[PDB]
Amino acid sequence: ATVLLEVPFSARGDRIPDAVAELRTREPIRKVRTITGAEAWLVSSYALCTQVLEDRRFSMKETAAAGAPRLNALTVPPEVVNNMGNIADAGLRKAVMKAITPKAPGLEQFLRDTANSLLDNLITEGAPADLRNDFADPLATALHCKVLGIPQEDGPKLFRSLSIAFMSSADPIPAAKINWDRDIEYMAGILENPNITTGLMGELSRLRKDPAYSHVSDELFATIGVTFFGAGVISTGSFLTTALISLIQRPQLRNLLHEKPELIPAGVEELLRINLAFADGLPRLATADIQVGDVLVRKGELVLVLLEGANFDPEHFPNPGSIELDRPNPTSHLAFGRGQHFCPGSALGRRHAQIGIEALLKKMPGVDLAVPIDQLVWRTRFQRRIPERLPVLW
Amino acid sequence: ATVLLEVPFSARGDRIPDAVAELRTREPIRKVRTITGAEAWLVSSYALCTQVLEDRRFSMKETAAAGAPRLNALTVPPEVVNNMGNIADAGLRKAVMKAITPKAPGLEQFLRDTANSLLDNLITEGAPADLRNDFADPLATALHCKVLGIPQEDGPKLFRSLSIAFMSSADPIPAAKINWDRDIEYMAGILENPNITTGLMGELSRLRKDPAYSHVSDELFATIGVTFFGAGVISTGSFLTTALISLIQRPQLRNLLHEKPELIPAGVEELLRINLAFADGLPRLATADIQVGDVLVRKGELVLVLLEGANFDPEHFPNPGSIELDRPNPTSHLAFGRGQHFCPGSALGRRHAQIGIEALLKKMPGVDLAVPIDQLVWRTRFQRRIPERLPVLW
Ligand code: HEM
Ligand code: HEM
Repeated sequence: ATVLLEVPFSARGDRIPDAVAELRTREPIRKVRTITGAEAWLVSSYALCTQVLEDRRFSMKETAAAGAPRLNALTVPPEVVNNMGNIADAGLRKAVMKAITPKAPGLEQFLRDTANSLLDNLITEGAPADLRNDFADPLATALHCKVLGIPQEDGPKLFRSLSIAFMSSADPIPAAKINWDRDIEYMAGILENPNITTGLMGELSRLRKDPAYSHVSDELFATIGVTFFGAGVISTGSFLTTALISLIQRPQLRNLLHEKPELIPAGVEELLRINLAFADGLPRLATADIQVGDVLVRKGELVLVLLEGANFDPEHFPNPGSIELDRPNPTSHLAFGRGQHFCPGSALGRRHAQIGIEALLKKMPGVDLAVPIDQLVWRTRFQRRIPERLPVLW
Repeated sequence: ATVLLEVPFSARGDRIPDAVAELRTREPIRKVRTITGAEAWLVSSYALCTQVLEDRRFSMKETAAAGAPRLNALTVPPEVVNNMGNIADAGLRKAVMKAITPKAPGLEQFLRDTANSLLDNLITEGAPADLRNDFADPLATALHCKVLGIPQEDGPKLFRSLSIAFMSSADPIPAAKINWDRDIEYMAGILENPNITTGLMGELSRLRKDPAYSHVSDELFATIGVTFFGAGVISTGSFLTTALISLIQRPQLRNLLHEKPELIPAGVEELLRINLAFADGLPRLATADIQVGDVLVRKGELVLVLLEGANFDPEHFPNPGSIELDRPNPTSHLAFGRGQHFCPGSALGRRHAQIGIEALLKKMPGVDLAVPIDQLVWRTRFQRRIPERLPVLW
């Protein structure tokens, strides 16, 4: 008597469990138990992961349904799970997506200036430095304040919500609601603030008073701010942190990218491909009986799309664990998802990582871990895998 | 084929593994493998734990011997493992121990004022609060600056060394030496600083220039500062943090202690007894062949004294998992060790916890976790078990 295989497998973000490949080979769709006690189907091949993400009958929205089998507890109101649908329904999708590209004048220069300041401060203070708490996350937080059009000084408090907001918990989290409600009131005030005229919130603030959006709720406008700040900051800060580990562990690659920084975009795409920051499969609920591989998934069942399942699939990415800058299919990974809910911040995510890495390699060409890799403390029961601190020297 | 039982068993500090009692019953001394790959004897009964700690032929000093089986890598120079011997040999033991009692005029008032300020700040900011990073540790750090006689503003930088200095690592940790060397230079400067006239460092500074200590090394004086600050802050901050979890989880006890705070000392003694903050057994190396229970420990072998083994031993503490304020043997636990290396800060440790708890209960009588207990992130490969954050509401 063993128990049903539990997910997630490991909170360690520096290496993929040997188990994933064994599972992909033996049973690329298989039954697992989540932290709530619910059963789910874990999908781990590139082929099946793509099938599920490209079939909307595997629904994101319906994961929020009362009584559904759950990966984890909601940390937002249930309607907010369909945030992107809600945005599209309100006629705001084009405007939202336009505000969060890396293309606004001054944005990239702001990113570089900010990275360089953070780095200069670390160099002035002397090794060891914490690249997560004192570089990657602050860079993410600064970026998103700028992208939203909100004061830099407001970023830290919003950031402080995230260690709870992105928990992956069996049970509802009282602190999540306290912080959610507070952050919503914050964004509501931002929309009322005549001095906020730039970024996403500046644009939302104008659309809010345009007749074509008079019946769009103030709740939805505030929700867009909280949701995009949170997803953006947690996703970019965590990706960059774990990408830095991948790089640091590859001195040859570090030197190549330092010597030839025009390769940094190709480097970042591979670092995205091999990234283990998403802690759990992407959840979807079946709205029909659907054949996936050898399993007939039944209506009402939960499906988890394991991104590293797809991204380390040797059928699609030969020598999957190696960073190779000359692959013929380099953006075909699932780091940003696929299909209806493909990441709307993908360009911005790329640029944050590319600029952060460029700046780091320039300032700290000798960057290395200052502790044995095993000494990193991996955050548990969270929607990302991240080291609590990332101590480096240079 | 299983492997040899590995230690430590769990980094979770909120509950003792069912395994410990099974082990204590079946094999209260048994072979284990440490994180270095070394074999060791894990001792887990009150009787055998006391036997080992009271027999100096199980040596602390000799754990630092080149080529010995190791629990973990040294994070200090090897001579520093015998710090207390070194202090006693230099004629400084009485003076050191006198400076770190809770008895200096103003000290306890300082502790209370500090706790109350920290708490007021949390209340002003609003729930949720992090009781580790924003109460217990800062209280510990403030206390030890005061005890040492050094500026409060110097505490945070010294504190920042500790997440690495008290790692429990398989391998040497480069950052540990960087920080050690820096902190030693700091304490050396303190001894040269004419404005430092109080506390432990004020007293050491005077003894340093007294003829009776002219041939005591400046290295040893600086080492006393780094070592006592580190052990003190990590031990009190971590104990208080985990004691707060124990209390919060016991609303009846929380209310009793709030209503009748004269019971807080008895409460703190039980919280000490059941505390799981020490992450690993206390290491000793056998300097002779010695019978321990059914095992003849051989010269050169490593022995690990599992404090919760002793402290949850139902033979000595009936109903060991229950906090009972009327036990007939309440201080007979091993939270502060036993024998030659009994904690020299035990009184101070008690008072820090008693004052912190009194202040918390007064200010936050409604204190409760703001997240499900399972959502706490337990620090790994560290010499203490502690949650990275302790989110509360009240
Ligand atoms: C390297 C950085 C990033 C990575 C790796 C990443 C990854 C992802 C992934 C895998 C999804 C799909 C989730 C699903 O299908 O269940 C997603 C969606 C999303 N992302 Fe990103 N993301 C990043 C950056 C950003 C940024 C910068 C923002 C906003 C400023 C953002 C906002 C969002 C939002 C709002 C969704 C939900 C899309 C939907 O539900 O339709 N992300 N992201
Ligand atoms: C609740 C607070 C504390 C707890 C639970 C605690 C626990 C312990 C334990 C179990 C030992 C024995 C280690 C061994 O035998 O291997 C010890 C030793 C020691 N403690 Fe504490 N301690 C606390 C507070 C303090 C404070 C406040 C200081 C100093 C200001 C301190 C300084 C030391 C030192 C220097 C040793 C080494 C003793 C030796 O090697 O002879 N501790 N502590």
